[PDB]
Amino acid sequence: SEEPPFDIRALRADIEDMISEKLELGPSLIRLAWHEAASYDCFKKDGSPNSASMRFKPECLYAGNKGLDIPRKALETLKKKYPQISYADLWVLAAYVAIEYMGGPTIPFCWGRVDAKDGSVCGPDGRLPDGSKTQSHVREVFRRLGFNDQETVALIGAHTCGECHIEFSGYHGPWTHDKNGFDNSFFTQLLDEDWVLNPKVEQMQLMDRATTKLMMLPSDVCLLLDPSYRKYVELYAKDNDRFNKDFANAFKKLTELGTRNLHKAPAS
Amino acid sequence: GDVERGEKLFKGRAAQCHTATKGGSNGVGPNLFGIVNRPSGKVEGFTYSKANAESGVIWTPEVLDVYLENPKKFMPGTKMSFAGIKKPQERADVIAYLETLK
Ligand code: HEC
Ligand code: HEM
Ligand SMILES: [K+]
Ligand SMILES: [Mg+2]
Repeated sequence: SEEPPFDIRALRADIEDMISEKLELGPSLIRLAWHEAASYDCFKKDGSPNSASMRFKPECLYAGNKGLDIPRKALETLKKKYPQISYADLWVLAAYVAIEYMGGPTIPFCWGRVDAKDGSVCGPDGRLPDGSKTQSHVREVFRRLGFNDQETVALIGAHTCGECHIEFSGYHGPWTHDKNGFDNSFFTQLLDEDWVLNPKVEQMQLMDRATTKLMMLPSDVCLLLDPSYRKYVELYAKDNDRFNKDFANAFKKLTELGTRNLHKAPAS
Repeated sequence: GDVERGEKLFKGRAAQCHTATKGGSNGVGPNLFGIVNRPSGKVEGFTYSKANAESGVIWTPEVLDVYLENPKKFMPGTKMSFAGIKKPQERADVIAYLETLK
């Protein structure tokens, strides 16, 4: 392990404190770090992942990134208190803290990401996944990022926490009844409920017939329709410890795409 | 624990499944009014799992502390889909709020 130029112990505690004041920030921080890495294309070698390039235009205005100004402004206060950390490292660490804080795995944090200087390094639009589409589109996007099906299904499992907002995606509501908790409940929900058409939302989404309080996107239910993805949905619904380990490995790989010679940070 | 922080944690972590008012409605989970120091699986009107119904645990503050850290590890077969409260301070706060429900 190597000590960073910022006080990581005090920073990790201040992120947990910020999340305790507004628990809905936890999932938002995870989505911020995921979309900062999702611009990547392993075939074209561009997009500038894990460089905090979403702070500038045009990437900040892409449809897929609507609402992500909230976790960005929440973390600007921590950037002032800890000026030695880069914005790119801060977004990744904030996602790792939120995952552990909500009961998920402890992901070992590597530091050293260099921030983007301006919007000229940004990738084009159309890189972020669309909730209205199914397995052909989902596999195309994750293959472009360099993930196999096992890793794709583990990563979409982050929908265990958070919710959809009409103003950001046009969809509405949470995927599970513990929206501020991180575990394999997205997969048990996906298999155990009868997902019926929700007639109260204009953008097509399904609801659980048991309570009508949960939702699934077409991109979520495509994991059951595809023969390969269904087998991983079944694996994770049955084993939470396996889900935590496979999510930790895939989320770490995601947040280290396009990075070079990072440093292992100390634990706790 | 702190009752104020406990109520806010309960709103943010338990409200989708549990009600806290006296004579409150049963939903995904049972009504938890008066649950501190009660035997498990006895809230009126709720249909428990096989594990929680036949369980021998009593919900004292020390037992609630272990359960809330990892429900499926403490009571295998439970249908409570909760990730758990990993930090002791938050568990203690939530348990202090449950103690005020008569
Ligand atoms: C839905 C995803 C839940 C959330 C979030 C929480 N709880 Fe829960 N709880 C839930 C169920 C379905 C059940 C019944 C489980 C069974 O196996 O039959 C419970 C039960 C409890 C109990 C025991 C009640 C009894 O024996 O009568 C307690 C003490 C309890 N739950 C506490 C609790 C707390 C403190 C929570 C947030 C911190 C919480 N639950 C969330 C479902 C869900
Ligand atoms: C198939 C690919 C995916 C699609 C189509 C998709 C789609 C969506 C949509 C439409 C929302 C709602 C946004 C809003 O209205 O606020 C959302 C939220 C979210 N997604 Fe995804 N997602 C995908 C993959 C992922 C992955 C891989 C992760 C994480 C590793 C993730 C984490 C989240 C989180 C945490 C939220 C909630 C944010 C909040 O509560 O504010 N998503 N996703
Ligand atoms: K959850
Ligand atoms: Mg980027």
